[PDB]
Amino acid sequence: METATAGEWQGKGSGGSGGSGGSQDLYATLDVPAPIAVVGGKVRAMTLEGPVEVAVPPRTQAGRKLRLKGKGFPGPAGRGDLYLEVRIT
Repeated sequence: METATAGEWQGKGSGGSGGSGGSQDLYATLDVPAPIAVVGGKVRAMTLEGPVEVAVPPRTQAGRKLRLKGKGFPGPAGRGDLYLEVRIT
């Protein structure tokens, strides 16, 4: 895994795997303020046990989301995935 607690956005960082679908999944919100969105800083993502923190790309708009593998609910088959809708506030 990378040093970052998050994978990719949806192409940004690296086109790892463009495929939204799985199980044991979670729906959350990425709270990105308009300043951090423009400059491309970092923001927190709500997760199970603790928080994630992703590097926001410069000048991000809302309606995007993170796809995070192993950040959805813990299950007897391992863990699920976490899709969290980006808001620019």
